[PDB]
Amino acid sequence: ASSTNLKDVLAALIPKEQARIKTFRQQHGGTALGQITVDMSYGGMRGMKGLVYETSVLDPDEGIRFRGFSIPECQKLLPKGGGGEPLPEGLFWLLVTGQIPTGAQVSWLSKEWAKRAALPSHVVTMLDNFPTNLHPMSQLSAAITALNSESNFARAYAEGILRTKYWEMVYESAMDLIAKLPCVAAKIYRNLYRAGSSIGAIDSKLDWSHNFTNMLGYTDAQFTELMRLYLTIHSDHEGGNVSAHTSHLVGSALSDPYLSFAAAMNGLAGPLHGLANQEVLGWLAQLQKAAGADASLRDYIWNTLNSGRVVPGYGHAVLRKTDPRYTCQREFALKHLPGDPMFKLVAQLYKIVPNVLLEQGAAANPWPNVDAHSGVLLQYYGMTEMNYYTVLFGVSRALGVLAQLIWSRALGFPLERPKSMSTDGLIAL
Amino acid sequence: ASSTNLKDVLAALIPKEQARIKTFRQQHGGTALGQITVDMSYGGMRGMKGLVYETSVLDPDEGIRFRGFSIPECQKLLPKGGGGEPLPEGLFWLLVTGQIPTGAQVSWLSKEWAKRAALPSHVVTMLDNFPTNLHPMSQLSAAITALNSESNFARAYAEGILRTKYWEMVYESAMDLIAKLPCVAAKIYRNLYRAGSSIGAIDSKLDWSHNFTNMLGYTDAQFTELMRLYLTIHSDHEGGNVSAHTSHLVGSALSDPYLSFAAAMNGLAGPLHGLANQEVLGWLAQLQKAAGADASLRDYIWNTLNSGRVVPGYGHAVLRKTDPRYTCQREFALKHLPGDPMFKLVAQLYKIVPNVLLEQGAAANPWPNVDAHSGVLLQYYGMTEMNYYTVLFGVSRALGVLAQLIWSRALGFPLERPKSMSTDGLIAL
Ligand SMILES: CC(=O)SCCNC(=O)CCNC(=O)[C@H](O)C(C)(C)COP(=O)(O)OP(=O)(O)OC[C@H]1O[C@@H](n2cnc3c(N)ncnc32)[C@H](O)[C@@H]1OP(=O)(O)O
Ligand SMILES: CC(=O)SCCNC(=O)CCNC(=O)[C@H](O)C(C)(C)COP(=O)(O)OP(=O)(O)OC[C@H]1O[C@@H](n2cnc3c(N)ncnc32)[C@H](O)[C@@H]1OP(=O)(O)O
Repeated sequence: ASSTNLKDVLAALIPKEQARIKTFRQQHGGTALGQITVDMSYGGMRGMKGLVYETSVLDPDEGIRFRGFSIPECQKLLPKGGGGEPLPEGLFWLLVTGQIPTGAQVSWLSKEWAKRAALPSHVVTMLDNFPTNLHPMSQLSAAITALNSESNFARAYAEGILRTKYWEMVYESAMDLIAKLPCVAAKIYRNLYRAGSSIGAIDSKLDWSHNFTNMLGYTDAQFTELMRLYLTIHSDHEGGNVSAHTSHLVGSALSDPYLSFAAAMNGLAGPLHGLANQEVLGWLAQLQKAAGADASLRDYIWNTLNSGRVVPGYGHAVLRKTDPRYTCQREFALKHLPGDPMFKLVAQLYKIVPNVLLEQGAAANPWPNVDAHSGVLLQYYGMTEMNYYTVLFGVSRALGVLAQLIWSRALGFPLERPKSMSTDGLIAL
Repeated sequence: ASSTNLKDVLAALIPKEQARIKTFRQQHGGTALGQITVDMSYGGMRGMKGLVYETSVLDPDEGIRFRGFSIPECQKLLPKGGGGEPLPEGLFWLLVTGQIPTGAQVSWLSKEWAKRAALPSHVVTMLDNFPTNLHPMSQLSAAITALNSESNFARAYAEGILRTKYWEMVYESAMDLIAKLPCVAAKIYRNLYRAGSSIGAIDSKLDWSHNFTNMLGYTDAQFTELMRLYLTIHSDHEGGNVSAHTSHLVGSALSDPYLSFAAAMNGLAGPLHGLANQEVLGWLAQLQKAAGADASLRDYIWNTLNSGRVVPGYGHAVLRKTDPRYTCQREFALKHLPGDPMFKLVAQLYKIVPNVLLEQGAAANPWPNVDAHSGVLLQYYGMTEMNYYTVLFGVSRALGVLAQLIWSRALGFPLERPKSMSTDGLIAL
């Protein structure tokens, strides 16, 4: 009988996984995984194997994987609009379930996400009264924290549900959240950049990306394609990155998914993290302000380094090679905007930056990360409001942290609560 | 020459500490601190020595310490109003500097915090338009995220300051934040519980606690005393607790102190964490609803356990004994409200709960934690709005996470970014 239902699929999947994690632990719970050194402690857990996160695993050389699926692989296997880029909808099914979805499954997340899109009056209100000097990420985060009055897990909890059923409310929570995100995001864009206009409504027949672009006001067909790849590739990046790990950390205290995602964005918003999106553009904007020589480009990079700032869009805590997210973007540019000056500028830096970083001898990974290439793609299409870029990153990331949130709760993952130490204490240990 | 200035003290303190952490590492950076097992990974880092945090160290048996200062010790050594409880101001000086302040230093944080108290118009606005079904923690968090437009570190960063000077803007950031907190908190209270009234203004001559109580509208002299202990003992609890660790985690990406503190509250807001404050009261409220026998009390506890819920206010991830925060509160009650029925009820549970928890055989620590005792103290004084309790916890916690934030940045602590793994991956490792 019947038809598509992530939830019913999930219901078959949880017990097996549980069981499977049970014996594993019964047999290796005591196996040492690694060691912890002083340096790791002082170094922000660098190199520490500390979290279990399932939806994605990052390889230091090869880069991110969604099952064991690489970006190029997803590109090939996930369903497309009709027509080149992969639907973030399909990634999502993939992240939750471990399996490649059928277009028919994919069409289901679309409707579903379309059905759930709705904003409460208080939230709209707040967004409309916010000042234009309030950063876009700030507005996004305060808005999602403010949606928690709508929480199905928050409500269920207060009613006293048995802990075995958490995963069920979380899932509603997450589907509703994802569903709402674009409305919230577009409302910010519109208030800040298209004053007096309106987001309009969601069209049950479109895919999530395409309703987002409409609400953002973009008509360019290829722009929609950009959005679909963008939202897909920004999805997830294992659980130790600030944004994901934050969501995991807060979600672990039983704060609802709205509250964990909003904390997550306060993290995405850090310069060292997602804000790099925006930071690259400004730096590029500054560069061009002060078609240059490789050498003048180089004087430029040293000046940043010498000033005790970072070069944005370069380096990575885990990656040891060029981010396949960066390559992916590059290949998109070569097909669609190969003659763009900004693009050409990004291709040029690629030949200098890492060399300069190797020169300085401090960065462990001198290659570009995803942030180095995303904004140029956007700017080309007419979306030149750079302080807004990170919101896009936010909307995508929801796909991964929320898919995992549902698993944490399904698996009964407990309170994230490590032991801390002081310098005196350590010195004495 | 001259007079009091935390900042000038801090300026003398940073280089020494830096230097001191330099050689330490040069000599032990490679020393293994511990090991990581599968179980620890699956278990939310339980038992993992993973963070360096300086302001406070929690001993599993003896409980929290601010330098190496115990709660009873602070009680004795910190300056008081004039007249029994310790000023959260003095704790703060203590947390930042490692030293016991003089009343004259303490009077300085008071004025300082009084000088900096001010709310921007947009923030006030948002608070006034929020719905009454929007949880108090929600409102607090969206409000602090929304204050980030005022960030001195956010502004400085965008201007390109050298990384050596971060600690300086953070400190302004933190002093301004602490300073504002009570205004924000009281404005929420007032809107939600005293509609039509106003917070009134801050009096440069009072201490931080006493201006808070006034803005909250409480006149009881002993209530002020309660507040002063409360805000002091809730200050900090090492860095691995959700709230603190969150702030550390987000702050590590360079998000300003407003954004890190607001993420921190999304964490405090979890039932498993600070919300326990509130959870205890409701549970107590439910209990009394359905002067009882030890036995009926016991049937009551089993019913919670059997229902797959937690008993609130009991248990702890690190503590192995009764929280000295709990004892501290208990001793306050015995002096001031020994005949209170709710209090008597809390004393009774103390004789049953742990026994029942020992019975069940799942909790590692069956003793009460701070959350088990705080609300009864408040309720007694007429502050019976339990969904509000966690805000108080929030305002206090700022004292510790912000004091450490200033050190992280002063010490050049990098990006918190551990390695995650999947079950498949682990299974294969
Ligand atoms: C998408 C994500 O948010 S991740 C990347 C987005 N962020 C950026 O593009 C910002 C620039 N990048 C950086 O700040 C870093 O490369 C990070 C945060 C991505 C990685 O951090 P870490 O693991 O601590 O890097 P790494 O181990 O290479 O640091 C060694 C030294 O090189 C420096 N370094 C690394 N990347 C850079 C860079 N892009 N510009 C200048 N110096 C750099 C580090 O700051 C550090 O200096 P320090 O020892 O005085 O603190
Ligand atoms: C102030 C702070 O926020 S910390 C405490 C505030 N929180 C509370 O009072 C909520 C009740 N407490 C709890 O949920 C826990 O005792 C915590 C979160 C404080 C500690 O968490 P953990 O380190 O994971 O606890 P512990 O190791 O004892 O857990 C072992 C088992 O006992 C259970 N247990 C522990 N405390 C309780 C309690 N208060 N009621 C019922 N069962 C409990 C745990 O949930 C777990 O069950 P599980 O294996 O099916 O998941």
